Amino acid sequence: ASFNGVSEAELLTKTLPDILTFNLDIVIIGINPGLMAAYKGHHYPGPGNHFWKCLFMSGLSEVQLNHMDDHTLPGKYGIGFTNMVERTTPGSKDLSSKEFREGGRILVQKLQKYQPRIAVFNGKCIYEIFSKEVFGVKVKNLEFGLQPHKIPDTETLCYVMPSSSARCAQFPRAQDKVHYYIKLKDLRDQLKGIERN
DNA sequence: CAGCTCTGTACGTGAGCGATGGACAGCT
DNA sequence: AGCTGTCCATCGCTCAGTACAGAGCTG
Repeated sequence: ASFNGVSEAELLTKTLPDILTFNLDIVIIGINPGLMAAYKGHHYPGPGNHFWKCLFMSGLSEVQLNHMDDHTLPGKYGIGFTNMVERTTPGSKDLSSKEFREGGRILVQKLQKYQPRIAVFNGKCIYEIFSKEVFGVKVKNLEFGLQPHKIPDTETLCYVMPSSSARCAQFPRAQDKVHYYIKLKDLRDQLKGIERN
């Protein structure tokens, strides 16, 4: 057993803390914590989750880091972490529409506070909700990548990637997502360039 | 009719489980 | 040789959002 004696009942109670400082370039917004993230106490520990593998392959990290290194990310790589929903659940379909919209009001508050250069939505499902709830925009055909709206009252961009979770069959391997991480690396460097003029 | 929303369903990989068995050393 | 246990290789299996069709619903 992956959860070494510790019950699923006990994991559902545990929350995953945010890694948020000011002056960040990137803020990874997950859907909500998973059983292993609530257990481990770190962001994306799932041996199957592609976050860390994609982070290295994209060149956003010098070496292959893991969930334990997540707290070193702001000072070294300019990366922070949060989730659309604080509550722990086994999957993303466990969460109600009210729960998600509660989370979006909370998220835009954390985002207006910390003002990162790029608010990275690790998942499309979560930016669909956030777009409608926050910008009043329900585009019929939503795309990945840089979105046309900024976080209200900020200069924070909204960039979307398929969930790093290995649950979506549409992007089955991590190699199938490294592209959105490479573009994310390019967007950052463009801003960390346009600012230096 | 035509364009919605919403719900139900089905979809690829690879990591890690437990169960199974073969290799193999120790001892009589 | 005969018997026995451990260990490890390997197998089947499970499990970590997104896209879409089609049913109700509404102009």
